[PDB]
Amino acid sequence: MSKIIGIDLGTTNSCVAVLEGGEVKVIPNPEGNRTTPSVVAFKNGERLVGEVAKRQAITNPNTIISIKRHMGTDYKVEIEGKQYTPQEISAIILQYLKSYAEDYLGEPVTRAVITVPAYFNDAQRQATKDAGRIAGLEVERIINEPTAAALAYGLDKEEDQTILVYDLGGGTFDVSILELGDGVFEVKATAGDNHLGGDDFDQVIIDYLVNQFKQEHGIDLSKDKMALQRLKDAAEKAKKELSGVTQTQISLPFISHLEMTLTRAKFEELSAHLVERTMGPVRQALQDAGLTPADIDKVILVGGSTRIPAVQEAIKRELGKEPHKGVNPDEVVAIGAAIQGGVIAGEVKDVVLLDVTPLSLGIETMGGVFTKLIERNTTIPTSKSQVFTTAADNQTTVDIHVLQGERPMAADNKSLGRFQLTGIPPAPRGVPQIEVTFDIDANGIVHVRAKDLGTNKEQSITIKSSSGLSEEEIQRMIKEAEENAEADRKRKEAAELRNEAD
Amino acid sequence: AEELAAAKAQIAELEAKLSEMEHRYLRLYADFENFRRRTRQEMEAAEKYR
Amino acid sequence: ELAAAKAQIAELEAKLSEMEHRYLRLYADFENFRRRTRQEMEAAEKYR
Repeated sequence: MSKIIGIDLGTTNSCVAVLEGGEVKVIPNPEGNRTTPSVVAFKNGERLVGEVAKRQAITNPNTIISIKRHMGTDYKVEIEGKQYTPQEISAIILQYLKSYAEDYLGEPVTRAVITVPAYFNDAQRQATKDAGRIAGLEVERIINEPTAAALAYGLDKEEDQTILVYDLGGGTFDVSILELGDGVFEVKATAGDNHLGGDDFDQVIIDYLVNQFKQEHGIDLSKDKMALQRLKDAAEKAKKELSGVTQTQISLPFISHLEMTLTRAKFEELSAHLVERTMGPVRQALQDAGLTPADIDKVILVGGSTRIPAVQEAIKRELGKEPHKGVNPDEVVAIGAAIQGGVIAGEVKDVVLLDVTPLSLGIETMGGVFTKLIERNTTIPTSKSQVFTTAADNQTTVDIHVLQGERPMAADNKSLGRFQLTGIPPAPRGVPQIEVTFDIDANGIVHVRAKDLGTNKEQSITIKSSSGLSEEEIQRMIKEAEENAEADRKRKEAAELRNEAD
Repeated sequence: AEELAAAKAQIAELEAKLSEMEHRYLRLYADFENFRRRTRQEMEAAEKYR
Repeated sequence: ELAAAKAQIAELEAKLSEMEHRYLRLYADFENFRRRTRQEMEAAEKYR
């Protein structure tokens, strides 16, 4: 069949994502971009879309810029050769997103699902399923951005609860307060700002910057756009640094040159003003629902520019606790769209347990030198097989001794099995083949086979405990291999290839 | 009479669960079997562009 | 027919065990790929 593919459009924030196996996945675009964005164009006989449409936008008649404002509206653009509607333009947004998810996977997604606003209603949120199928990719449902990343993470193990989201758009802010219906999502409250965000942040950097340069040399900045580009970029840098890092600087030099030591608390007192343009939307929610800041079970951080400690130092002292950061917020809508995408048309209830292997398992070479087949950490329902040969010419029989641990030595390891095998045909050493499939089930009793080839006479063993014991005892040994740190001196028996006599 | 009915009753529930069984049951396959091909180009992309 | 109903019932429960197994070995192999690949691309981009 087909997997149900996420596509969010966030008006300058947009993604089409998927799920392969047991791990949630954020697709790559045709551009080197982890995500290519929402706006486009046209020309004679040939369309141009994305980050490739958008810089032919200040250079050519056709650019559409953040059409989110016209979804569910009677808005009609007059454009060359036919006027156009939000639907037919978005049909191409997702026609291009279709070819791109296709040129990534190869296993097509016809069925797909969308990320809309929590505020939207019968008019526009229908416009989503509709234009969703305009490009050709059917919609099996339409999520809302907020209930979406809520279920990217997911709330349904847990109990009847309450929450408020954080949407940070591309220069838009939002938050939507939600509750649990013990399996049901209904978004309760809505708030935010029409223009506020990351680019604005970059422009407070560019602003105090340019103003300070007119403060020194008297010479003004904004007249110059490779300089100002230089600004946007380097200032974006200093930004996300101030987020993570404790100190900064910016090397912008050979300007025309500004080399500054970029500060954090100056950028903070720079930015600590619009953090209360948020507390407004937030508490306006707190009243739209009626329940105080103290009424909620969990709350979250979303968006692109949300990665700085500004809002989070405004919150830890606002609502009492820390946010769930367990995402990579930037794309966090996309994957969310497909979570249930694969909860519907696909996999059901999931243990995903005994996904790890106690130790590296191997056996008795050259009088005890221990070689691994199984490593540690390995998903348990598996088996690996290897074939040795003759110790010495005419081995009439071969005993098998297997170890568990790391240290490449015999009693420097745990004796696991000892059992033997006889009747081998007499003949030069190294030649005859004996196989051992370590056959490891899921449940923990391990089977292990050794059998000649030319014989097809076979002895195997079914062990019992494999462990029988506790965590500390093992990890004390996992420690022990490290602790020894070169008992590797047994390369001494590695030169015992003296065994070769010729 | 009613003694007859539980036959395709149980049978029903069973193949019924089965359908899904099958589906999901090769889902994993098809996908992993895709991204082996994925990483299969990923060495090709790191061969120049890394 | 009569208990051949029960017979197929058996067949299918059996393919339940059989099936789930067929899966968990899958989960095994899938999740397992990662250690390897991660380290493979490690060595890919240290040099070159």
